[PDB]
Amino acid sequence: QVQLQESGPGLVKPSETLSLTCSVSGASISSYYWIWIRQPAGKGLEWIGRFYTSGSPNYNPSLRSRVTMSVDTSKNQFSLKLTSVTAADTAVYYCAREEHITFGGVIVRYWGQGTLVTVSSASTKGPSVFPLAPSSKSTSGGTAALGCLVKDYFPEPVTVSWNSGALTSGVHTFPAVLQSSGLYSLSSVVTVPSSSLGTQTYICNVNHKPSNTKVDKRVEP
Amino acid sequence: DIQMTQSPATLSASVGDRVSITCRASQSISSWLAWYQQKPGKAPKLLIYKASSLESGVPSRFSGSGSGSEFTLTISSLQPDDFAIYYCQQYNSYPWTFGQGTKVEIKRTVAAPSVFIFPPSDEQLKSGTASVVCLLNNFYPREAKVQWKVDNALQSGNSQESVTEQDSKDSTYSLSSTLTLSKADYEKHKVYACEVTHQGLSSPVTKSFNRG
Amino acid sequence: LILRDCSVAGWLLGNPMCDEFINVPEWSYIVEKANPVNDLCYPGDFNDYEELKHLLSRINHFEKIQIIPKSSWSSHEASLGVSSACPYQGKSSFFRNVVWLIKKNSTYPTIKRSYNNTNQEDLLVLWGIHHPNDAAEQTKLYQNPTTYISVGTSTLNQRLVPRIATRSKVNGQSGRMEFFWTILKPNDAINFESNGNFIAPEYAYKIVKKGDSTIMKSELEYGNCNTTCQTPKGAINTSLPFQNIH
Amino acid sequence: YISVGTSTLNQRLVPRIATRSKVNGQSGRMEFFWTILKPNDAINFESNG
Ligand SMILES: *[C@@H]1O[C@H](CO)[C@@H](O[C@H]2O[C@H](CO)[C@@H](O[C@@H]3O[C@H](CO)[C@@H](O)[C@H](O)[C@@H]3O)[C@H](O)[C@H]2NC(C)=O)[C@H](O)[C@H]1NC(C)=O
Ligand SMILES: *[C@@H]1O[C@H](CO)[C@@H](O[C@H]2O[C@H](CO)[C@@H](O[C@@H]3O[C@H](CO)[C@@H](O)[C@H](O)[C@@H]3O)[C@H](O)[C@H]2NC(C)=O)[C@H](O)[C@H]1NC(C)=O
Repeated sequence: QVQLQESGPGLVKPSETLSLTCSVSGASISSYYWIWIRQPAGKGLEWIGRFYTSGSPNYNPSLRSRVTMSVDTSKNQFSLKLTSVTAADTAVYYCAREEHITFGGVIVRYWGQGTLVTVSSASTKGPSVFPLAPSSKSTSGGTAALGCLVKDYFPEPVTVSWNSGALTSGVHTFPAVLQSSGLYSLSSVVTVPSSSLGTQTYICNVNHKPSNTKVDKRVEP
Repeated sequence: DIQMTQSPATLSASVGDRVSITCRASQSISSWLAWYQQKPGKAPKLLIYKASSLESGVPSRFSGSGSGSEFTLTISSLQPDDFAIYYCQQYNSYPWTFGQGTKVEIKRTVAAPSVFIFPPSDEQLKSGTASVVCLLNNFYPREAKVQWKVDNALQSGNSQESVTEQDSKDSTYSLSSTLTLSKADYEKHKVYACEVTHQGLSSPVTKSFNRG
Repeated sequence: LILRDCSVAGWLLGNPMCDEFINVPEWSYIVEKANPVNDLCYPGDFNDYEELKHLLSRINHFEKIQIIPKSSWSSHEASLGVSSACPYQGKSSFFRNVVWLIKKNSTYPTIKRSYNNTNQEDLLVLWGIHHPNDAAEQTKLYQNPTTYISVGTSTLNQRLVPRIATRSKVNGQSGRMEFFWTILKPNDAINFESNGNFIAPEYAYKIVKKGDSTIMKSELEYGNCNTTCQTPKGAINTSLPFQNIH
Repeated sequence: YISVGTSTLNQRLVPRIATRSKVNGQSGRMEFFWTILKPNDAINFESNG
């Protein structure tokens, strides 16, 4: 049961540096190699580098000049530092565990979740959550839809969960749309039995990590 | 240093078909290739190592073959949860490299959407803007057209659509068409309507609300 | 009577699970198990639960009146408040005997409905109180806050007030529901007057037979023969004067 | 009025205004109540006076 999780600012002024920290639970960072990998937009994966507390590291030659990777045995922290970030360096970043040798060689079974680093001079702006009430009047057979619109947010990473993880079936959390303002807007929708509208309530937990906003809003007819 | 070229970077097959994805290499990798399944918005999940060794917990239907310069990932009975981008990797020599990935999608029975309209939120209205939303839910032919009629006045501008990726269970899609207007907020107009046009519908389905 | 994995409370309150016990046979020596799987689905407790159990020791058969008002009554409330808990074979449902009363058009007018069986047998009327987690929740179900529930019978009159407070999540719901019961005599009446938070009943039980029974708890399952002796451990055959079995 | 609101016990109490015998120079009395609050259990006090 090894767990990897990344922490990242979301925004890095261009021509400056990128600092990322992958915290590891369930393994001593002293006794494993660790990997940083990059994924811009929907494009392919790019392996950034490898490091080991007691072993010389190897970094991808495209990024070598800018990459430095360190380890903090006290807090089990795997670090990534990208000097002189360009616009191209805007990407999702993943940390992973380089397993010990097997008769299958070096394998990576354990991955992080990924943090999206955008590279902009723009300013962190928090979302605005507004409900999408159900038109109970609509016959719509026996089904009815609920929503939580999330508008005017500038760091793209935005997470939406319904009823604190209790609602998972029927949820369609749409992809971001970049508006003319330069700000993003998500819609999250849930199809529901029309019957359960009266007795059960419906809530949205929306957590814009870069702005540290966590607006939870109710959807009442 | 060593490139990894995959094929075809776009597939589509109904459930049960065999699928096979080829991955070629600038140099010989002997058997140091690995295959990954990246689902929508998730980390890659390692499918195959040593170019043939299935990792534990991967279904019997995945199978990797090849040595040297050409390699093949094969799915025996493509299932709905297999919708994903599939990648390929050299752990032969550094720097490590990946393929461009191939997106395996799923052909399905045609599904008619279910349409919903959402009027703008009063709180937003107080802020000084307004948004109406058409929700098209669970349709297979991703291709559909949604029109915005404002008292029978089509208005292409002030509208943005976004699409879900394929569901793992249904392999269906959903659309959100967001009409964003605030000229007199949405005053000067009594009715709003979505004209939704799709193959699963004999004649276009409009839905409409006249609140404001 | 076999109760498989249903509590007595569930069998009497009509829990969607084990609704296989609605056509009660005319005979009943309680075979209940300790900690049944399907009990009071929607988190709650039964007032004077063991007293009811003791009366059941005498009772041997029941008859659902199916006359207590009805779900059709929809004058002031909505008869459509099924819960995401109490799943019927995996389908969200609620106790059939009691009813999830809920405000109608953003308005929950106090209902002074009342019933007197005038039948020849006694009654086992059942009702409940919903203790919500938020006042907002209370308003969503009953726009009236700080509600009251008045039970007016010939012998017992108790006014009850719901305790609005978030508790632990059970079956996805931290709200609780108290279940009350009373024995309505033939020609005895019961008046219900509720501000809000009322779970009125729709069925009750006519005491068909009050013979001799017990609530022996036995994790054993039925096995088909028939003696003049029964114990939660088993059934005796020879007839000596004393017993060290149970 | 004095309202004690816990997860298990809710009791509303009203003071009995009445002169009694003088004890320690005071005929007023004070009732003392107690409850066991579980970890993660709450107690709401609402008092008129
Ligand atoms: C329905 O509930 C009544 C509520 O108390 C309950 O009380 C009844 O008590 C007896 C039982 O029927 C009735 O006495 C009546 O006497 C007249 C003689 O003038 C007869 O003609 C009549 O048939 C009846 O026996 C009470 O009048 C009645 N109380 C009421 C209605 O105020 C009863 O169980 C039941 N009501 C009736 C009429 O059966
Ligand atoms: C202070 O008093 C609360 C009053 O009931 C009491 O209830 C709490 O119950 C648990 C215990 O912490 C909380 O559950 C939470 O679950 C979220 C997951 O989304 C966690 O992030 C969070 O840390 C917590 O474990 C309830 O939320 C909470 N009830 C409330 C506050 O309504 C608790 O004893 C205590 N509150 C907390 C937050 O500890």
